[PDB]
Amino acid sequence: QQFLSQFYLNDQDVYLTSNVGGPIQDENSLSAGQRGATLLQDFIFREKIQRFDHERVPERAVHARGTGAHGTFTSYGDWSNLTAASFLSAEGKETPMFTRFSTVAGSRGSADTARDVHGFATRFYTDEGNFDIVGNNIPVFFIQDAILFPDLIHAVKPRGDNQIPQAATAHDSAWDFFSQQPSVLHTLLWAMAGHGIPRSFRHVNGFGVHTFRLVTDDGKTKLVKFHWKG
Amino acid sequence: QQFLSQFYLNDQDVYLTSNVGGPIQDENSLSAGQRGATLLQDFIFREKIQRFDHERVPERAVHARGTGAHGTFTSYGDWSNLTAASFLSAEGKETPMFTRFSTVAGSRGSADTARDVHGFATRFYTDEGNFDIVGNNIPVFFIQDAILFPDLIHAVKPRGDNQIPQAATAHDSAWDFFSQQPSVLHTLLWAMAGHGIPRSFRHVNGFGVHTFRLVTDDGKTKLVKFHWKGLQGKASFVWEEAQQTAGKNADFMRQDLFQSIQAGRFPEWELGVQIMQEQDQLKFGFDLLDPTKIVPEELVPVTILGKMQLNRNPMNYFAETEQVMFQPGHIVRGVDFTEDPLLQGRLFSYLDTQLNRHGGPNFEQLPINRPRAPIHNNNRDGAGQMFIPLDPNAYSPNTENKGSPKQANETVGKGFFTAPERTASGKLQRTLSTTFENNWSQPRLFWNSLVNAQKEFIVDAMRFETSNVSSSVVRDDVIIQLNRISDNLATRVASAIGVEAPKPNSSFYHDNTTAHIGAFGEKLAKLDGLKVGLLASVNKPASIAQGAKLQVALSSVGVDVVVVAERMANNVDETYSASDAVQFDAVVVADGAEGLFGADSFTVEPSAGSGASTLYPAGRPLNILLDAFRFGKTVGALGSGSDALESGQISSERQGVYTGKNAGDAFAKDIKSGLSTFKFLDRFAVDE
Amino acid sequence: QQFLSQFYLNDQDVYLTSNVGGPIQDENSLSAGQRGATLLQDFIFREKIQRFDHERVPERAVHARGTGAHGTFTSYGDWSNLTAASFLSAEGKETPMFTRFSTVAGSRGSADTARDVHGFATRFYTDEGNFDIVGNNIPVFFIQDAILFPDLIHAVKPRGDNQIPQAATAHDSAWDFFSQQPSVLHTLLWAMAGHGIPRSFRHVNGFGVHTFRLVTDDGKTKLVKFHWKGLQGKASFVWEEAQQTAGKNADFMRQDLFQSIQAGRFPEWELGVQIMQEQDQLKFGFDLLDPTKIVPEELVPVTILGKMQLNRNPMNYFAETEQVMFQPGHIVRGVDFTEDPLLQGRLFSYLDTQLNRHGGPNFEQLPINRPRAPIHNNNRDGAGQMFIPLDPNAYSPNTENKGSPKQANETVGKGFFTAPERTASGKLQRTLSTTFENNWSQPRLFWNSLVNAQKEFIVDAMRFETSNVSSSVVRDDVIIQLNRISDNLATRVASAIGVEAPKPNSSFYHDNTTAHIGAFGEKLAKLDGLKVGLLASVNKPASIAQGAKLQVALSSVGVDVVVVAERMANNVDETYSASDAVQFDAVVVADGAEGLFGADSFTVEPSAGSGASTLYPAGRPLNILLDAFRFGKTVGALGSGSDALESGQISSERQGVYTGKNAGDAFAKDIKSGLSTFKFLDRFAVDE
Ligand code: HDD
Ligand code: HDD
Ligand code: HDD
Ligand SMILES: *[C@@H]1O[C@H](CO[C@@H]2O[C@H](CO)[C@@H](O)[C@H](O)[C@H]2NC(C)=O)[C@@H](O)[C@H](O)[C@H]1NC(C)=O
Ligand SMILES: *[C@@H]1O[C@H](CO)[C@@H](O)[C@H](O)[C@H]1NC(C)=O
Ligand SMILES: *[C@@H]1O[C@H](CO)[C@@H](O)[C@H](O)[C@H]1NC(C)=O
Ligand SMILES: *[C@@H]1O[C@H](CO)[C@@H](O)[C@H](O)[C@H]1NC(C)=O
Ligand SMILES: *[C@@H]1O[C@H](CO)[C@@H](O)[C@H](O)[C@H]1NC(C)=O
Ligand SMILES: *[C@@H]1O[C@H](CO)[C@@H](O)[C@H](O)[C@H]1NC(C)=O
Ligand SMILES: *[C@@H]1O[C@H](CO)[C@@H](O)[C@H](O)[C@H]1NC(C)=O
Ligand SMILES: [Ca+2]
Ligand SMILES: [Ca+2]
Ligand SMILES: [Ca+2]
Ligand SMILES: [Ca+2]
Ligand SMILES: [Ca+2]
Ligand SMILES: [O]
Ligand SMILES: [O]
Ligand SMILES: [O]
Repeated sequence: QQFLSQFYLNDQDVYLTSNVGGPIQDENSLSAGQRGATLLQDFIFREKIQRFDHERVPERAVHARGTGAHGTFTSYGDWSNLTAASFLSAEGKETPMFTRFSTVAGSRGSADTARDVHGFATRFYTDEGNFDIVGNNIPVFFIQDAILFPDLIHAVKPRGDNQIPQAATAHDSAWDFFSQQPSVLHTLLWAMAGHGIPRSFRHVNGFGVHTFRLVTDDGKTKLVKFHWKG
Repeated sequence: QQFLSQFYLNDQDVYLTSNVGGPIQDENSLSAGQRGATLLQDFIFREKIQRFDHERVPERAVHARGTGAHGTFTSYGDWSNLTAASFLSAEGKETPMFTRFSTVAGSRGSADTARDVHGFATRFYTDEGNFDIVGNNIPVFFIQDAILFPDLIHAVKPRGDNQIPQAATAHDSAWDFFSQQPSVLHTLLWAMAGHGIPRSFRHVNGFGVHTFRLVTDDGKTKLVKFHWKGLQGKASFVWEEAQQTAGKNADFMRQDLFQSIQAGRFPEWELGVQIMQEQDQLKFGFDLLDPTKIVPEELVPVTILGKMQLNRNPMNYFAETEQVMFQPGHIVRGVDFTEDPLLQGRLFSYLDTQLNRHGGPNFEQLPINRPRAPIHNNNRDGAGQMFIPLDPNAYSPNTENKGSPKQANETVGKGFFTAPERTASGKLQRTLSTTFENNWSQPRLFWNSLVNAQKEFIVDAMRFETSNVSSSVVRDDVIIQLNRISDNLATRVASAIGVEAPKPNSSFYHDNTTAHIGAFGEKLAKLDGLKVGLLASVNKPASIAQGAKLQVALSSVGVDVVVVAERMANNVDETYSASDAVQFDAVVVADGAEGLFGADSFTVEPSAGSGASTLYPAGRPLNILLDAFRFGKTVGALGSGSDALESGQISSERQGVYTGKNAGDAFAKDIKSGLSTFKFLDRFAVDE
Repeated sequence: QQFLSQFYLNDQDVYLTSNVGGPIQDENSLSAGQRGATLLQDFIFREKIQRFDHERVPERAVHARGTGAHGTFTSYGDWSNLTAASFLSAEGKETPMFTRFSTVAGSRGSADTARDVHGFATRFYTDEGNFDIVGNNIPVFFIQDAILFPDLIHAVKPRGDNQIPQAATAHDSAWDFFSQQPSVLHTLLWAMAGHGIPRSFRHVNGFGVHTFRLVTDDGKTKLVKFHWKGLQGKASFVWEEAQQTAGKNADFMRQDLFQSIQAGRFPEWELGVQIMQEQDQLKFGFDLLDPTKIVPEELVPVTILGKMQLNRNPMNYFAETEQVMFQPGHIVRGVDFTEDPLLQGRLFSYLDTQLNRHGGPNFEQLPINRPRAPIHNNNRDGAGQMFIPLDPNAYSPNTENKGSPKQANETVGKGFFTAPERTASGKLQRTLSTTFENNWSQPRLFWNSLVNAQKEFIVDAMRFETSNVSSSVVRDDVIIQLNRISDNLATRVASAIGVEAPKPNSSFYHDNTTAHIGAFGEKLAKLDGLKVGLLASVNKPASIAQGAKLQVALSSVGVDVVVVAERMANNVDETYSASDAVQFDAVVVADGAEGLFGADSFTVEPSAGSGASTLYPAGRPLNILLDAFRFGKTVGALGSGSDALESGQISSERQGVYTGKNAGDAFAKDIKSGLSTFKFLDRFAVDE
């Protein structure tokens, strides 16, 4: 935890300060007398409220609703005859990880247990760079070309006029798209089976979905599918 | 709609183009051969995906979950002896509006029917500028100084470590804050009464909360509270029903509004003011600058100014509803502020926060934010500058542009002006006014004024909520604060949560009341948009036919009949699988459907010989009927449909349970009576 | 102008308002009493100051310093057998244009007359989409792969530690990069010849630089170089005169363009193409995909397609010029890309960078970026969404919107299409093409083709620049690379900078030339907007009168006479204090003014008894004349005004020095002859 701990702020038994280290109080606005108007020169009020006013950032365009945890990866072998990937270079080799699980369609306050495909995004903080396998709990995806992504997502997400319905495929546009673009059918069956409504993030598998290459230092390749077997 | 239609993009029967008008196709990436890598020179791909990648904007910091509609205001009078406001200058004068309703705490995509305070934000596009009354459905707010807003909101919103729980006060921090800051108690009681879980946005009132000033052209002022008096009638849920609605339809209230407008059932509110004098700030026994205090209508009546009707849904939710940027600083000549420290700091926040949302300074140039009145000033540039100023000399005083734009003030040009007799006096200080210190008498006033069931609903809300508070210190501190309102309230809550019954503290106890202040106790004024679920069967076609018959008897009051059956046969509106009691204001068993309601239907083993339906979960028809009864809804049965009531152990002898021979006028009359009552309160136990 | 006029704000004779149309005053903050603190509730103060505080947007990452003008393109033919581009579909067809000229390295306040490559960016608002040719005044670029752009620009721009020097290549890093990456040498020679320091934006040509494809409706292609052939004529400064102009008028070239247009002296360029076959890519001894290579006009002539005229200045610089966002990816049906790795990567950069400048995705909605053709697509939302899409079903394929918008491709809807015979072949790789490796033959071509004076200008520029390079290693590396172009060039430069004279390295030496490639050596085509400064005296009224007389004889060719005198008397245009040689294309001493030009005037002690003027610095009149002479300008004197030439040791026997009896036609004819020559090159020493 050593790395992230450098950025921790411990606020046990300390005096309040501004963001530039001036001790302050923050419970009453500065007023012209006891029942007076608030003064512009109250920098304490304004720095506090400006931070508040700007707390939010755009939700992710997809997978807005999700949950993260830290962990570790341990390699079971020296995989150098299959791949040059350093995090796989030795039996026992440990690499820190961060993983986020998610739904897809819902905004960031929508219910965990919406029916949906689920994200399964795993970062390895390897000693030769961050490596992310940005996967899902289903091994196949709805569409065959990235250029179609806005079509799929606009159809699944809420209607453009009224933003109904939240986190759901149970509406005309979604099924219009599925029927017009039958590539969708494999993932649709997975998501409408139990995989759409898992009991917990611990009770699913993960998948990279795409075929990738593993490459050795001398340029030899294999084609692979990545799996996370729970 | 003249104004906004200039920005409409009509995509009926047209060819696809880029954002710079180049016709394009957008279904296959450009590749090096049939199974090749995608090329960087594919600008069509990149422009499409770049727009997609950047669709989102920050949700509002509070009131993120909400829904909007267009409408119009009509003045009832020439109010010039009260206010110089142009939109109020003549009887029959009309002004366009846009209104957004909301919760407070939950993020985008959180359930409409979370328990919360609700936003009720109304823009008037006046001919002398945009005027916003950024109100709520509760007349009092939690805190007395805007500087405390981050404290309140951080305590109510999810924990900082794990972001749990969504859209809820049922956690330690919220109740820690409420008990540590007892100013919160008045709003807390409102929200934990029916006002926190309204049936629809059409079935609430609105409030400006703060005392404002009205000011005439000659500088004369009155202090006022702004009101929006709803013409449909207050209607609210019980908690277990609001929870179930959150699970079945997160969009329930937004959908109600959208559908009602599409159906021509336009909801209305009357704009009112409680008119007071400058000398009334402390005379009532509480401070008019204190946003935790109501002015009871027994002390100051509501003077009705005019009417709002909401009558058009947005064409594009993002462009219109998501991007609308309300501000209390959107004020017009004839209105002014007061020294309420909550209002005072709001003024700063709502100008600043739009920089976060829009990403730059030109947010007033968005179509939904633009005025319907000329703009002439020396403001310039900024990202996203959509206008092209012709004046190259953007300063005053100038001769190079002949002294224009010209200064407007009280005497020339119809300028805004601060009420001229307002004064300041005293030492500059950061202090809590001693006039703000009674945090408990008005909560008690509210509590005293409720029907027994709604007192119980508050107790049961608090019991539910505080049972989820892990800290014993917090639980005890909550009871100590509640006891200062009422020893009865405190005792009743304490008994669920393992806290010793408190001894009375008579400091703030009193028996005064104010009329009709709760969400419960009055009949609805209008039945528009309410729904009757008719539970029918495809195996008895006559049962389905009762829908249209019943509908003919209910259409004149704006009530819809929804026919529910096992599958989508002719004249069926929904399937049992797709249905739930929470969809329906009344539930009626159709004549001939009774066979679907057997008491063994929840648990019978669905063997191949059992006859168990695969078209819906085991017990679904009877679950809908029983949930409707338990939630307090109007329940009925036609003909032999009454056998289903017997299966459910529901007697028609109970209030709000109706039987009839057939779907004609006699039965419809009784269902209308039930719907007007809305909820049958005798189905809820009350402490003794 | 109809299209942009919809966004104009006219602020003549109107009252001031807020950005939401409330009339206001904006000259005093709201205070607690006459001498009190400012109040937070002053929304007028805060909206005004917030707009101010947020006026700025990021400068362009390159080409930050620039100037724009509106105009029109007219096609000279129906070019359909060469290209499907609609703006070229018919003789006479007009398309609106916006053009921005710029330097490259300097930030947005740096001097116009910095030595640099200049941008020449032309937008056609075509009826089938915006088409941008984002070019420069030099036909070749420094680097061969877009991935190198940050290397080139980081080396040329100011040092990372101290941000010195501004808008200049005269520092170690720049010359380190040029010598390490000899692809740079062709553009370097162009920029260190006159092309780096042009007299005005009207006195340069433009170039697309890259090879592009033109494509007919049936898929046939040609390879082309785009040209903008200016109709005024190439005209350039010497370095010392560009420096002086930077000190006296940082806006000199921006001012020139604005004034010329306001005068009706509209500058023109003809659009042309060098038309080549696909099979010509490696036929000519260099690779058409290599952007460091020209196609000599002796090998492929320029075919002229039509004409651009610039004829209207912006109404608001920020809204129009600062916010225009060009992109090579703004391409239309009938044009396609090539595999030039510089072009390839540009396509990514110009879409991406507008996110930085605009702060969000909807930059194509700014008025100046909008097309003059329909827009219909399924792109949605994003901050700053100015449109309201009516289609709630924004996906393909759809039935809910009846299959609209419809795909457009080669055969329906006039879609863009990639030229269909283009192929890819080979291993995926990060490599430099071997066809790109001759960095030196074409710089030698360019060098061979210059008049001797312009060779000397290149030498003298490089001596100036490299004398400012501290690193001995860099200086030596520069000389080694120059020497591969020409031993003469390298030797001449080395002698200024303490580097040993190099021995010849003859691999790339040759004697070929291409015609009229430099900035110097041809007479101007038009004299429009050139200025004659007439140096007169208020003490001799007849000297001032020569102004109007001379003007009458020069108006017909678009040349202005500016009368300079001691103070602003009748018919005086500028004071001596306010004047400099760099303002004038020709300088003439008026008859009667000679008394101001004494040879002792720089150093005379200005005591009470001396008669030294306080109206201008000591020696200013003679300084203007001497600078004009030394800079190569036309100089003249009328009548006894010729005494001033004597004082300045300027003989009328020299070329470009003219004496006249009076300000009549004969003298006017000599001044026109001088202006046409523009610079007198015999005043510059040349190596032997
Ligand atoms: C071309 C568009 C596109 C396409 C075809 C996909 N994604 Fe995606 N995805 C995005 C564009 C995108 C994104 C818009 O770039 C997001 C939103 C937030 C982010 O960081 O990336 C994202 C987020 C995102 C996340 C959330 C990561 C997190 O927890 O922060 C996951 C797990 C995936 N994607 C998984 C996938 C899978 C397994 C795909 C198909 C095999 C897929 N996406 C296709
Ligand atoms: C000082 C901070 C502060 C305080 C004390 C309040 N608000 Fe607030 N409110 C904001 C700061 C804010 C904000 C952060 O500025 C928001 C978020 C989005 C926005 O535009 O303003 C906002 C949004 C917001 C909205 C949503 C408008 C919409 O639909 O877009 C409503 C209805 C209210 N508020 C109502 C109130 C009421 C009636 C208040 C007490 C009487 C109140 N707020 C106090
Ligand atoms: C891969 C990076 C890259 C490369 C190799 C080039 N450019 Fe560039 N250029 C940009 C990246 C860029 C940019 C960072 O995207 C700019 C900054 C502002 C903008 O809109 O685009 C830009 C601006 C810009 C402008 C200013 C347009 C305006 O007036 O607003 C011109 C005229 C050019 N470029 C011309 C060229 C020429 C003729 C190039 C070589 C043949 C060239 N650029 C290569
Ligand atoms: C350009 O677009 C048309 C699209 O035409 C569709 O083609 C398929 C196959 O014939 C057919 O199923 C559709 O019904 C056709 N019509 C429409 C309106 O969709 C393609 O046919 C062309 O081949 C495309 N390609 C080129 C090179 O123009
Ligand atoms: C890799 O391959 C070679 C040959 O098969 C062998 O010597 C060695 O055991 C392998 N190494 C690893 C890392 O397993
Ligand atoms: C305002 O007051 C005056 C005096 O009471 C009265 O004459 C007039 O009718 C009033 N104006 C309006 C618009 O009611
Ligand atoms: C209002 O402004 C006018 C016109 O500028 C000014 O002359 C007049 O004195 C002002 N009056 C007040 C009330 O300040
Ligand atoms: C009701 O309020 C009045 C107003 O202050 C107060 O004086 C009175 O004592 C109260 N009566 C009761 C029953 O509490
Ligand atoms: C194009 O080509 C054909 C054949 O050369 C000819 O009929 C016609 O004149 C040409 N058209 C144009 C537009 O010049
Ligand atoms: C120079 O030009 C001649 C044309 O006569 C050509 O044959 C030759 O290849 C060119 N040489 C070089 C080195 O560019
Ligand atoms: Ca205070
Ligand atoms: Ca009954
Ligand atoms: Ca390459
Ligand atoms: Ca000098
Ligand atoms: Ca001469
Ligand atoms: O995704
Ligand atoms: O709020
Ligand atoms: O550039």
